Amino acid sequence: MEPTIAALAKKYNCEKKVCRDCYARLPPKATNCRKRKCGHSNSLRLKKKPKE
Amino acid sequence: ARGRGGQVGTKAKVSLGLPVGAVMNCADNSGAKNLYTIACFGIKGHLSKLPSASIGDMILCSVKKGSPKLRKKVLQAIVIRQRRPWRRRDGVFIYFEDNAGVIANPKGEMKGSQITGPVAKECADIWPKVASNAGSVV
Amino acid sequence: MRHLLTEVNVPIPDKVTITAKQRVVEVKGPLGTIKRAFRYASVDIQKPTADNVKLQIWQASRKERAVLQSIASQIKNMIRGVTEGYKFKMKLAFAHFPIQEAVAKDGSSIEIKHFLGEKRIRRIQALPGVKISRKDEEKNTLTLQGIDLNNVSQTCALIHQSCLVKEKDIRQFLDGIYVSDKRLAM
Amino acid sequence: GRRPARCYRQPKGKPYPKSRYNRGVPDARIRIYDSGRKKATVEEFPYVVHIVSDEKEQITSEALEAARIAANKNLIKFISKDAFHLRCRVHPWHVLRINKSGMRGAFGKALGKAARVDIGSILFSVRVKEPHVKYAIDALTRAKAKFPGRQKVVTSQKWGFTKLTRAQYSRLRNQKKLVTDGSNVKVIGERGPLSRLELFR
RNA sequence: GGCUCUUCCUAUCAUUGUGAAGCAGAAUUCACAACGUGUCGGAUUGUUCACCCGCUAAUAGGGAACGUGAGCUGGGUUUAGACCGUCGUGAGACAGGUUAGUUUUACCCUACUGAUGAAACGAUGUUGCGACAGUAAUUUAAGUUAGUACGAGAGGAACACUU
RNA sequence: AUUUUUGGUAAGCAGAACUGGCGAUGAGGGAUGAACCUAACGUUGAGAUAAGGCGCCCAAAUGCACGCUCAUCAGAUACCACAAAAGGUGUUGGUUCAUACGGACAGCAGGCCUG
Ligand SMILES: [Mg+2]
Ligand SMILES: [Mg+2]
Ligand SMILES: [Mg+2]
Ligand SMILES: [Mg+2]
Ligand SMILES: [Mg+2]
Ligand SMILES: [Mg+2]
Ligand SMILES: [Mg+2]
Ligand SMILES: [Mg+2]
Ligand SMILES: [Mg+2]
Ligand SMILES: [Mg+2]
Ligand SMILES: [Mg+2]
Ligand SMILES: [Mg+2]
Ligand SMILES: [Mg+2]
Ligand SMILES: [Mg+2]
Ligand SMILES: [Mg+2]
Ligand SMILES: [Mg+2]
Ligand SMILES: [Mg+2]
Ligand SMILES: [Mg+2]
Ligand SMILES: [Mg+2]
Ligand SMILES: [Mg+2]
Ligand SMILES: [Mg+2]
Ligand SMILES: [Mg+2]
Ligand SMILES: [Mg+2]
Ligand SMILES: [Mg+2]
Ligand SMILES: [Mg+2]
Ligand SMILES: [Mg+2]
Ligand SMILES: [Mg+2]
Ligand SMILES: [Zn+2]
Repeated sequence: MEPTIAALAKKYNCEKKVCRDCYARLPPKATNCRKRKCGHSNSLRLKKKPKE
Repeated sequence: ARGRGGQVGTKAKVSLGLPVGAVMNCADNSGAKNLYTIACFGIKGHLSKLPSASIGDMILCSVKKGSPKLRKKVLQAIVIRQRRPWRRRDGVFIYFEDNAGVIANPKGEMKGSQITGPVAKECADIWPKVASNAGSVV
Repeated sequence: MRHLLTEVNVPIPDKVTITAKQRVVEVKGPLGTIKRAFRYASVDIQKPTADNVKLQIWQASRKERAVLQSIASQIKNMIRGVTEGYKFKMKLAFAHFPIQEAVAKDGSSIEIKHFLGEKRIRRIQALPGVKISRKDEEKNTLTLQGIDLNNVSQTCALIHQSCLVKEKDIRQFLDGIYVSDKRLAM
Repeated sequence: GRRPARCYRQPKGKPYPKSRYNRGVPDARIRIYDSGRKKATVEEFPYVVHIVSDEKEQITSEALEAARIAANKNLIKFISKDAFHLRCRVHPWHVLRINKSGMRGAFGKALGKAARVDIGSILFSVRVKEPHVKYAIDALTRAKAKFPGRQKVVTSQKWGFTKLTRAQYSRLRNQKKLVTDGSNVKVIGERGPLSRLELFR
């Protein structure tokens, strides 16, 4: 409802990055993981975007 | 497709009188005379504690004496009368002189029309179809 | 290796007055007075001149060096904070169930009801120096104003977070109260 | 199942070739040591990338074919078959055994073949043009992962699979001192009987 | 081997709080902090295992001299009786079936469970403090939320409140 | 046991070679302990040592100077009580190629360029 707002929510929710190792959601456009378990691992992916 | 789905509320506390293996009369005209008690629903026990049913419970049973179409299968039944004295909010303890049950489908429907003998109060609130088929309800 | 001297320079503009005693910083401007305690760092906070404030750290290691610029920036925030305040706007976002809101007159507390149709009552008490407001024209928004950046941003936070949706796909639901506008000057 | 490579890793034995003392030693899963365009001229593929085993160990033939197939698919897809000559320098000569009542005598039947590698022995060699050097370096590295422990990747300043330094190679180009067979180059000395030298044709 | 009982492990079956999804909902899958609590009733089998019938939040995998015979039990295994089969000329033999076949001792030390209890800064009561030790509650269902959100439909939640 | 060795996936496994040693052997050091390190023993005092130590248990430096390290799983050393492939924008060195007031990197700008 209200795409003006959906924008907002989606930027708070779908717009992050995920750690291929500890699973944490890191800020988008970020290089490293902030969680100790993996030693800040390189490999990250985009949190899977919703459907159309 | 199983369970007790057609139960209308909470069943009151009754002293459990029918452990597993218990054989009780079958008061419906289904054509089965008796019910051999296999399990009782909603029970997780202690070590070697026999599963027990009482008035109002829904058991899982088989038919030992009756129409050959009925025996040899696993059916569900609902306990009506029990001989194990239980106690009611007035402090009086009651019992019937037989242990009786009625074969029912998991939805709470009876297979049959007439129910022989009285049905205990504690069974009615829980099972409205059973209650519908009661001649008397104590 | 270990760094000799590192400094950072904080400007002080019209109508601002600053006090450094034993690492305890005070900043008084038109809008009020804010104080913060830096006792945790070994840094030198130099007596402020109405022009400037000089921060120095001696014989430092890479980790220590960062504390400087960060204490500094915090000061920047105290200053800018007492000049033009800080205002945030939080858009209140719901798909089906309208989020119902009751904010007190102090502006010190918020009640949120009917979130995702939940029957629960949300209670959020705003931090000191923070005022919450909603007007008729706000079009489903909240406004948090105050002098101290932290208390305001944090109040926004506590609000946004109280409403996090749970045990369902977060990308479809998206109900919540989110910050639309940050670091506004009034 | 096949025994874990960590069993035969260290070379504890004296070398057990397939010999007239060896009956019923099986084959080795790596049958082909050359991939790519094998027909190329020293002129066509100037630069070499080598996988050099840094460790002293026994690599299983199966492991070889593994690393090889890998490096091949990588190279063929990412550049072109035309653009790389891939050669496996090492061969799996050594025969492992496996002892399959009690210990009465333990001498085993033949399990499989391995290549005995020593520190600094070149495992793989690829020759390519400059634009492709990286890609080679890339796939080789990947094949290093099909391998026991440590191996390293290197770029040689010599010419293709030749023994000449690109400088010597170029000078000898200029002076018409070079003769070309495939990956090989021949150099011409003053020691030759004159019935050979081109001039007395 | 089972019965009985206690404790430990975590490579967590369930329960708590979360991250991830080819997560719409429901269900499910991958991962994290994590055993704190729980992990059941019967067919056949001496059984460990296995297979089935069931209930369940779940019916997790393990350790402790393959935990536990001066705790039982003695079905199995492995003396001496005896049947069959196969082997041996035979006496006899089976890593093959059958059937009958003993289960001893604690009053010692420790250990644990409980129970009295001498004696220093005088004796003897009464009322207290509290070091330390042990700790305990865990789940489930119903009403309501609600035929609701989500979803084309089929289907189908949750928090609060109450019992 | 050192070194060398064969069978074996391997073993505190099974075999061999040279020199020792342990058995047959105590003393100090490896907390501990047959075969390690020093060192070989009559009774006794002094002195200076080896191996190993000198914050306390413990004799003797909380000595004097360097470099490096913060662990919500630090580390603490021969034989010795195990760790690998693989990873880190933690921190410090070094290697090889690069930029910069003929104004760089980055950010904000603005129309590849420009403030
Ligand atoms: Mg990793
Ligand atoms: Mg019977
Ligand atoms: Mg039992
Ligand atoms: Mg989740
Ligand atoms: Mg779901
Ligand atoms: Mg775990
Ligand atoms: Mg897995
Ligand atoms: Mg049983
Ligand atoms: Mg045992
Ligand atoms: Mg016998
Ligand atoms: Mg015969
Ligand atoms: Mg026999
Ligand atoms: Mg005695
Ligand atoms: Mg005692
Ligand atoms: Mg007294
Ligand atoms: Mg007293
Ligand atoms: Mg007292
Ligand atoms: Mg305590
Ligand atoms: Mg409910
Ligand atoms: Mg030597
Ligand atoms: Mg030996
Ligand atoms: Mg020697
Ligand atoms: Mg010697
Ligand atoms: Mg002897
Ligand atoms: Mg000696
Ligand atoms: Mg002396
Ligand atoms: Mg000191
Ligand atoms: Zn991570």
